[PDB]
Amino acid sequence: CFTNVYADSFVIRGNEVSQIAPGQTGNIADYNYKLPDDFTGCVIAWNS
Amino acid sequence: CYFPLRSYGFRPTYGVGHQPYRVVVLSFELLHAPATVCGPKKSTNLVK
Repeated sequence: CFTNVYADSFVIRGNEVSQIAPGQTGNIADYNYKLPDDFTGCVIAWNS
Repeated sequence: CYFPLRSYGFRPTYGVGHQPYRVVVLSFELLHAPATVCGPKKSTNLVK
């Protein structure tokens, strides 16, 4: 069970799928969206 | 389906808390059987 469930969503290029992961640096993770080292959570994606 | 394997992101500057520790666990049983591993202590003579 969880207290504080938050859900996040946007569009990326397959080049940038690895950049969503904690500690990874690259101009999307530098300037658009990044997440903390103890991130208690999961990434999910598909082509669109 | 995941074959249960992963690899720690062991990097030099990155890991704090999420850092590698080398662990050694010593296990033993004592005062319940013959003994072969023993403290530095020296025997006395035996008096009856």
